Amino acid sequence: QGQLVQSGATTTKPGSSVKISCKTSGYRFNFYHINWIRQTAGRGPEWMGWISPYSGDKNLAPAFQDRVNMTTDTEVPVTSFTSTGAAYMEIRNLTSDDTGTYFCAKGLLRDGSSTWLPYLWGQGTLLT
Amino acid sequence: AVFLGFLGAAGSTMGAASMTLTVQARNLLSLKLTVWGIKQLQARVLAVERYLRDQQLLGIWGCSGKLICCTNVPWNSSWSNRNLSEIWDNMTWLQWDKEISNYTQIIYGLLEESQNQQEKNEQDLLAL
Amino acid sequence: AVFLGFLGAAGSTMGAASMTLTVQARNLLSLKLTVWGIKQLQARVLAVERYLRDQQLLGIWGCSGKLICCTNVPWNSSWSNRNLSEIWDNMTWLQWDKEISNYTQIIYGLLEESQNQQEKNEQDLLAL
Amino acid sequence: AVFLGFLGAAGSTMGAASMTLTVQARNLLSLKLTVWGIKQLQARVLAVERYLRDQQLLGIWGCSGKLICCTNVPWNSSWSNRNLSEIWDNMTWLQWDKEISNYTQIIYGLLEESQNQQEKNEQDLLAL
Amino acid sequence: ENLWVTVYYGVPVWKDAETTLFCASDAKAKHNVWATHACVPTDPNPQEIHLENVTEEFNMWKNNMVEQMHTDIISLWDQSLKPCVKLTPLCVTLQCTNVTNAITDDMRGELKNCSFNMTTELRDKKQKVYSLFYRLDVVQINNKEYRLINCNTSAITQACPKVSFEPIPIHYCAPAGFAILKCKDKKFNGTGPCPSVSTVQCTHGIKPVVSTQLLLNGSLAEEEVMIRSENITNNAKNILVQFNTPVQINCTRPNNNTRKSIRIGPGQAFYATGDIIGDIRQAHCNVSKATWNETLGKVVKQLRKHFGNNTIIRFANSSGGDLEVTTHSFNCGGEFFYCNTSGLFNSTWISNGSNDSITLPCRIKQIINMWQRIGQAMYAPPIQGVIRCVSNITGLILTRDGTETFRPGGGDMRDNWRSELYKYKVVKIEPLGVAPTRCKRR
Amino acid sequence: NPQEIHLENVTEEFNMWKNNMVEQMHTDIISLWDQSLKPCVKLTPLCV
Ligand SMILES: *[C@@H]1O[C@H](CO)[C@@H](O[C@@H]2O[C@H](CO)[C@@H](O[C@@H]3O[C@H](CO[C@H]4O[C@H](CO)[C@@H](O)[C@H](O[C@H]5O[C@H](CO)[C@@H](O)[C@H](O)[C@@H]5O)[C@@H]4O)[C@@H](O)[C@H](O[C@H]4O[C@H](CO)[C@@H](O)[C@H](O)[C@@H]4O)[C@@H]3O)[C@H](O)[C@H]2NC(C)=O)[C@H](O)[C@H]1NC(C)=O
Ligand SMILES: *[C@@H]1O[C@H](CO)[C@@H](O[C@@H]2O[C@H](CO)[C@@H](O[C@@H]3O[C@H](CO[C@H]4O[C@H](CO)[C@@H](O)[C@H](O[C@H]5O[C@H](CO)[C@@H](O)[C@H](O)[C@@H]5O)[C@@H]4O)[C@@H](O)[C@H](O[C@H]4O[C@H](CO)[C@@H](O)[C@H](O)[C@@H]4O)[C@@H]3O)[C@H](O)[C@H]2NC(C)=O)[C@H](O)[C@H]1NC(C)=O
Ligand SMILES: *[C@@H]1O[C@H](CO)[C@@H](O[C@@H]2O[C@H](CO)[C@@H](O[C@@H]3O[C@H](CO[C@H]4O[C@H](CO)[C@@H](O)[C@H](O[C@H]5O[C@H](CO)[C@@H](O)[C@H](O)[C@@H]5O)[C@@H]4O)[C@@H](O)[C@H](O[C@H]4O[C@H](CO)[C@@H](O)[C@H](O)[C@@H]4O)[C@@H]3O)[C@H](O)[C@H]2NC(C)=O)[C@H](O)[C@H]1NC(C)=O
Ligand SMILES: COc1cnc(-c2csc(CN(C)CCCN(C)C)n2)c2[nH]cc(C(=O)C(=O)N3CCC([C@@H](C#N)c4ccccc4)CC3)c12
Ligand SMILES: *[C@@H]1O[C@H](CO)[C@@H](O[C@@H]2O[C@H](CO)[C@@H](O[C@@H]3O[C@H](CO)[C@@H](O)[C@H](O)[C@@H]3O)[C@H](O)[C@H]2NC(C)=O)[C@H](O)[C@H]1NC(C)=O
Ligand SMILES: *[C@@H]1O[C@H](CO)[C@@H](O[C@@H]2O[C@H](CO)[C@@H](O[C@@H]3O[C@H](CO)[C@@H](O)[C@H](O)[C@@H]3O)[C@H](O)[C@H]2NC(C)=O)[C@H](O)[C@H]1NC(C)=O
Ligand SMILES: *[C@@H]1O[C@H](CO)[C@@H](O[C@@H]2O[C@H](CO)[C@@H](O)[C@H](O)[C@H]2NC(C)=O)[C@H](O)[C@H]1NC(C)=O
Ligand SMILES: *[C@@H]1O[C@H](CO)[C@@H](O[C@@H]2O[C@H](CO)[C@@H](O)[C@H](O)[C@H]2NC(C)=O)[C@H](O)[C@H]1NC(C)=O
Ligand SMILES: *[C@@H]1O[C@H](CO)[C@@H](O[C@@H]2O[C@H](CO)[C@@H](O)[C@H](O)[C@H]2NC(C)=O)[C@H](O)[C@H]1NC(C)=O
Ligand SMILES: *[C@@H]1O[C@H](CO)[C@@H](O[C@@H]2O[C@H](CO)[C@@H](O)[C@H](O)[C@H]2NC(C)=O)[C@H](O)[C@H]1NC(C)=O
Ligand SMILES: *[C@@H]1O[C@H](CO)[C@@H](O)[C@H](O)[C@H]1NC(C)=O
Ligand SMILES: *[C@@H]1O[C@H](CO)[C@@H](O)[C@H](O)[C@H]1NC(C)=O
Ligand SMILES: *[C@@H]1O[C@H](CO)[C@@H](O)[C@H](O)[C@H]1NC(C)=O
Ligand SMILES: *[C@@H]1O[C@H](CO)[C@@H](O)[C@H](O)[C@H]1NC(C)=O
Ligand SMILES: *[C@@H]1O[C@H](CO)[C@@H](O)[C@H](O)[C@H]1NC(C)=O
Ligand SMILES: *[C@@H]1O[C@H](CO)[C@@H](O)[C@H](O)[C@H]1NC(C)=O
Ligand SMILES: *[C@@H]1O[C@H](CO)[C@@H](O)[C@H](O)[C@H]1NC(C)=O
Ligand SMILES: *[C@@H]1O[C@H](CO)[C@@H](O)[C@H](O)[C@H]1NC(C)=O
Ligand SMILES: *[C@@H]1O[C@H](CO)[C@@H](O)[C@H](O)[C@H]1NC(C)=O
Ligand SMILES: *[C@@H]1O[C@H](CO)[C@@H](O)[C@H](O)[C@H]1NC(C)=O
Ligand SMILES: *[C@@H]1O[C@H](CO)[C@@H](O)[C@H](O)[C@H]1NC(C)=O
Ligand SMILES: *[C@@H]1O[C@H](CO)[C@@H](O)[C@H](O)[C@H]1NC(C)=O
Ligand SMILES: *[C@@H]1O[C@H](CO)[C@@H](O)[C@H](O)[C@H]1NC(C)=O
Repeated sequence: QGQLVQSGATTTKPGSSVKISCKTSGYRFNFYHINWIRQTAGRGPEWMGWISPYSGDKNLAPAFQDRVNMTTDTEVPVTSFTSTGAAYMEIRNLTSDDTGTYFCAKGLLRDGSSTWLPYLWGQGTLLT
Repeated sequence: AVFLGFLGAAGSTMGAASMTLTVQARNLLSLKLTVWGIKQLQARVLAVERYLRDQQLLGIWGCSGKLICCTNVPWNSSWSNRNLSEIWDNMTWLQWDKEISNYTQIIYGLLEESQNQQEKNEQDLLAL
Repeated sequence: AVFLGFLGAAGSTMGAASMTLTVQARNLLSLKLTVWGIKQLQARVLAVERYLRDQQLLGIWGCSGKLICCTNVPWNSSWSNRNLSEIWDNMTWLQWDKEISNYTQIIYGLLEESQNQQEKNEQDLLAL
Repeated sequence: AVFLGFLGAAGSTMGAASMTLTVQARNLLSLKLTVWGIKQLQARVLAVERYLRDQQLLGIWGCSGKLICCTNVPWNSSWSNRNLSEIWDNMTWLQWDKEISNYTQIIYGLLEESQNQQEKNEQDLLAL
Repeated sequence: ENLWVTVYYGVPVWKDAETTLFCASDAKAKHNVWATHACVPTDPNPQEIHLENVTEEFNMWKNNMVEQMHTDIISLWDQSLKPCVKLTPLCVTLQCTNVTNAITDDMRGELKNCSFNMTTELRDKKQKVYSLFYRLDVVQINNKEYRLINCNTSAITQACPKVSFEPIPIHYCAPAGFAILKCKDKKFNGTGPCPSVSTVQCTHGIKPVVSTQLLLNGSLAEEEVMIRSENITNNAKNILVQFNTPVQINCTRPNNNTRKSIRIGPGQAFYATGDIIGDIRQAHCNVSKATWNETLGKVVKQLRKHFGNNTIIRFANSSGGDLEVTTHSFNCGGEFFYCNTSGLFNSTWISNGSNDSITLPCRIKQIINMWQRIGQAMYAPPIQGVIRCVSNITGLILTRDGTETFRPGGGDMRDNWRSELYKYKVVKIEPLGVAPTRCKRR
Repeated sequence: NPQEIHLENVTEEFNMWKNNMVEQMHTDIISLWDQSLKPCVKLTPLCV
């Protein structure tokens, strides 16, 4: 199973800095990375970056090297293998050219060569 | 290296914990009749009984003194249709036993007769 | 198929009962000090003792974890001059033990040193 | 021949006593709660415990049912710089244990992981 | 694709189970009732292995370690009182007067100077001896005639005075093939999924202290002051609070008593209370009014989380019951104190001293009855000298009534062991694991 | 057939004054007496 409910689809104007929320369920939030993916209209879909809800280690694309702040809070144990988490996304020098639908997707596996791969996605949020 | 200790890889992936089997293997076995003396004697006879029941099953499968023995019983996908990468690089041994628990008795018989017939075949091959 | 149960082939021919060995193998092993509690504790320590005496002899013969192991001790016809067809397709394991009972201690020594010398030969062969 | 009896070669050279291992191997294992009854029950549970602790170590080394098993752990000369002829044709097993006593715990770990890794290598070789 | 069953021996998977837990203790050598000399010595390196990524379910209110310790402690007492003197001849008509009048009104009668005829080493010759008995251990007949309190209900057995009632920390251990799981969550409730888990072979040192209302010499919380009840919304489920700061208590029986051996027969010797050297004073306990007021406020704050920031909670004294449950009953140096606690639970707190302490008037019993079965009781032999013990109060045992009111109690002995065994859980190892891979024999 | 096996070339250290068999027999004999005198008559009326 697993769900990733995302925040609201409100809009702002250039120069601001919005926060995107992604709430997880039905799976251990600490066992998989959380990826942030952007599907702009004037560009192909771009991978922004993933962060580790377990180690706190983050890794993003150099196109978002010093413009994006990725943070996650600790999980809440529901059962032995179920917890609830949250992931946050921010932008710095923000304009209106970054308009599009934003998604959050958890990692694929816990080990191997396709660990962080965006496997389970959210419903997306429309922006400015 | 790592050395997580006894049951240290209980939250690790099945492929990771499958490399620290000697850790759990050696801790499976190591007179006045007072209230504490009767208590300790029960702890002693119980440990040897539980240890030898597992060594008995390990014997009627042709796995004596083996931490990892391979069998000839093919994997009926009705037990678990999961792939190898989503098992050894994903699940933990705890939750794996949770979903394979129904069929653990079915498998224990297939391994029992596959060894009885194999030793009957080996005697026929050495009869010449 | 058949599956005669525990000791179900006790009246069957030696060759027939020699195919249902796992049936008898798995049933060889599976605190308040009251008159029933002392009784049950004795039943527990006795079962593990009898089980391990047979596993000990099975070990000093090079037959660990084997239901059917072949040895190098030739059959002295003074033990039983009967042929194979009049043993496996005729006698039962009960009456066989009845006529081989005198020489069961003689055989238990020949298998014991044949294994001690074999492991001494195997070490000499792996010394190069 | 000779047959010195149980522990008969305790004063013999290590190479001589290494040929009478079955003698000591078979003597390692062969309810009213009175002062004698409690005494005898303790003698019974103690014997099976001591016997199975040695069989456990013999198992996590890949030496199940072996009187003489060869390993892959090389002899660190810091344990004993003595040569083979001045060990097997000179020392006794008693005085040998007296000078190897410090490093007996170091060796017991090297044999434990050499078997854990060997069975991991054997599974990889039979995966094709 | 080509997948076969592969057996693994030694897989880290466990199931919940109930098993017999043996005791471990530390080297100290007289002998205590808890027979801590009969336990296996504890390792000077108590190994704890942290179970990373593991989240386990706990339930202290179904835990079996508290049910096993509850019966072990009772068995340890039955075993120790087995070879001691049966004081059946003490059930005889007692001629009692007050000892040394002119103290403070109803206080001369709190302890009596009782004389009675007693058997000797010869069965045909009697002796007229006397002994000092407390008022709580005698009842009238209706004249100054008295009898021991227990004679119409229970036989009596005095403790072998060489045994020590001093609690010694006990380490419960799991047999080989089993494991003890510790919930290392600093703000753990007692039930539910515990995120941080570690495994241990033996539990920490657990002193088998049997107190009432106030939990003495126990383990402390690391954060806040937790509150544990299975159904907190149910008023009939005892609340087990646990402080993070120890509020010290100082108890004493200042009377300098004397023990007079009286031979009631061949080998049998009943130890009577000879007289009192010096002043006949009152046994009591001190607790710093400042620290008790501060620590009583922390309980109020944590009680607001279950009843609202706006509600008002009130502390009242015990609402009745047996003597052991209406008072802070416990054991201090051998004598069994029974401390009135009205001065500790007499406070109402709104929605939102500093020098002296509050003293606790304690009475003393000698014929203490059994907490489980009826028809059995123990005679605590008199302790010579002055008794004064210093101990920590680490928790309480409160009770709601359904704006809010909380009174203490708790005659159940296993509630004491829940306060120390809440973070532990027994599991059995199942080292057999079958799983698929592309490996095949031969 | 009380089997005795001679340990040729073996020289062992003994110490009867630290031997535990004498400490174990000392308590076994006492336990054998405590056990046997357990069900017998208590002559307490004889103290007259
Ligand atoms: C408990 O549970 C958690 C969560 O499930 C487990 O954490 C996960 O562990 C697995 C395996 O250990 C991880 O998979 C690996 O991922 C790395 C990617 O990280 C690398 O890249 C980072 C960014 O580029 C880099 O910063 C790292 O470098 C160091 O920095 C971090 C800083 O925090 C430090 O923590 C690291 O340890 C590094 O020292 C890092 O290099 C990837 O490289 C791995 O691939 C290699 O290994 C696999 C086999 O594992 C092999 O097949 C490949 O070919 C390659 O060689 C591997 O994919 C995963 O990222 C972790 N986090 C998750 C899943 O969120 C934890 O292990 C569990 N512990 C226990 C005890 O159970
Ligand atoms: C208890 O003890 C009794 C008596 O000792 C055992 O009974 C004997 O069992 C053995 C082996 O099972 C039998 O030997 C076999 O004999 C058959 C001959 O029978 C065939 O021919 C019949 C007439 O032509 C025919 O009617 C049969 O067909 C069915 O009908 C009967 C009706 O009763 C039915 O009962 C049968 O079961 C059939 O379903 C039958 O086909 C012979 O065919 C066998 O040879 C084959 O098998 C051997 C190996 O066993 C193999 O080597 C050959 O190459 C060939 O493939 C075999 O010789 C014997 O006849 C039985 N009766 C006796 C000895 O009197 C009984 O088994 C014991 N049971 C237990 C649990 O111990
Ligand atoms: C207890 O401890 C003692 C002392 O350590 C041990 O005694 C020693 O035993 C070893 C091995 O058994 C001996 O080594 C052998 O030495 C012989 C040399 O003796 C031969 O030559 C003699 C003179 O020429 C001759 O008299 C002997 O013939 C008989 O006569 C004597 C009379 O007493 C009789 O006792 C003998 O038994 C003979 O029956 C004898 O032939 C040598 O021949 C040996 O070499 C052969 O064997 C080795 C393998 O062992 C092999 O590698 C060679 O190639 C060759 O085939 C061997 O070197 C030693 O001499 C003994 N004495 C010492 C060391 O002082 C005793 O064994 C220990 N017993 C136990 C139970 O522990
Ligand atoms: C005192 O309690 C006892 C008194 N007397 C016997 C007894 C007599 S004879 C016999 C043997 N008899 C023949 C076999 C069984 C009977 N059969 C004939 C059926 N056993 C007891 N045995 C177990 C006892 C307890 O554990 C117990 O209840 N405590 C003990 C600890 C405290 C305690 C502390 N600190 C405390 C007490 C008062 C206030 C505050 C704290 C609470 C109560 C126990
Ligand atoms: C409890 O009551 C008993 C009486 O039943 C007290 O015992 C008696 O106490 C008196 C007063 O001390 C004793 O008399 C004294 O005798 C000595 C010795 O001759 C004499 O020098 C004194 O002047 C005085 O007369 C009496 O002997 C004694 N009797 C017995 C049998 O002990 C007891 O003291 C009381 N105890 C307490 C604690 O109140
Ligand atoms: C809580 O724990 C403390 C500390 O373990 C206990 O204090 C101990 O109390 C006993 C008796 O009350 C003391 O033994 C006494 O020692 C004095 C001085 O040597 C001696 O004169 C007495 O005859 C008796 O042996 C013990 O020393 C003392 N320990 C410490 C460290 O102060 C306290 O009793 C416990 N309270 C409860 C309710 O369990
Ligand atoms: C044994 O005697 C005592 C002493 O009278 C009894 O305890 C009293 O019980 C009555 C109720 O019937 C109470 O009102 C008194 O307060 C009790 N006296 C006390 C506590 O000192 C006891 O009930 C008697 N037991 C039996 C079985 O008859
Ligand atoms: C009363 O509480 C104090 C404070 O926790 C205890 O003192 C600590 O005891 C532990 C256990 O040995 C030590 O690790 C700490 O270092 C001690 N701290 C201080 C400041 O002393 C004290 O032992 C408790 N008393 C009793 C009788 O339990
Ligand atoms: C309690 O009373 C006893 C006597 O009943 C006191 O014991 C005396 O102690 C002094 C100490 O200086 C000794 O010199 C005496 O020899 C002791 N007398 C006896 C009869 O033992 C004891 O000191 C008193 N305890 C207290 C705290 O005052
Ligand atoms: C209980 O008694 C103890 C000791 O009898 C008191 O602790 C002493 O406090 C004074 C404070 O002036 C210190 O100087 C001493 O060193 C302390 N003694 C010990 C052994 O720690 C404690 O204050 C008393 N508490 C109450 C509430 O009466
Ligand atoms: C991300 O936001 C948090 C908010 O507290 C801040 O502490 C942190 O420094 C930010 N990250 C970076 C890289 O500035
Ligand atoms: C799997 O098992 C079921 C019964 O459990 C059996 O009917 C089926 O034939 C099996 N299939 C395979 C492929 O083993
Ligand atoms: C195992 O059997 C139970 C029986 O109620 C069933 O609920 C559960 O789904 C089964 N699990 C699997 C994996 O078949
Ligand atoms: C058979 O055993 C006897 C002694 O039991 C022996 O004398 C004889 O040589 C042996 N024969 C064969 C062929 O093994
Ligand atoms: C076994 O020995 C007994 C001893 O009296 C003898 O009667 C019997 O015939 C012997 N059996 C065999 C098969 O040698
Ligand atoms: C021998 O062991 C020591 C430590 O006990 C180690 O430092 C050394 O490298 C080892 N040498 C060899 C040749 O194994
Ligand atoms: C073993 O260690 C002890 C420690 O004191 C030392 O005295 C002794 O020489 C050591 N023996 C060897 C063979 O290293
Ligand atoms: C004990 O003193 C009280 C209070 O003065 C008195 O009521 C009672 O009668 C006295 N008892 C005896 C036996 O003197
Ligand atoms: C002891 O018995 C006598 C009868 O001989 C009686 O007069 C006396 O009052 C009794 N003593 C007590 C203390 O009851
Ligand atoms: C105890 O705390 C857990 C923590 O999640 C909670 O789920 C549970 O409802 C609490 N129970 C009570 C009785 O407070
Ligand atoms: C707790 O008690 C209340 C009433 O006292 C009841 O309504 C509720 O169902 C109880 N909770 C549980 C879990 O039984
Ligand atoms: C509780 O306090 C009231 C107030 O005077 C008192 O009457 C009552 O006896 C007290 N109860 C207990 C058990 O101390
Ligand atoms: C407890 O003390 C209060 C006053 O301190 C008093 O009113 C009450 O009666 C006492 N309770 C008992 C049972 O003595």
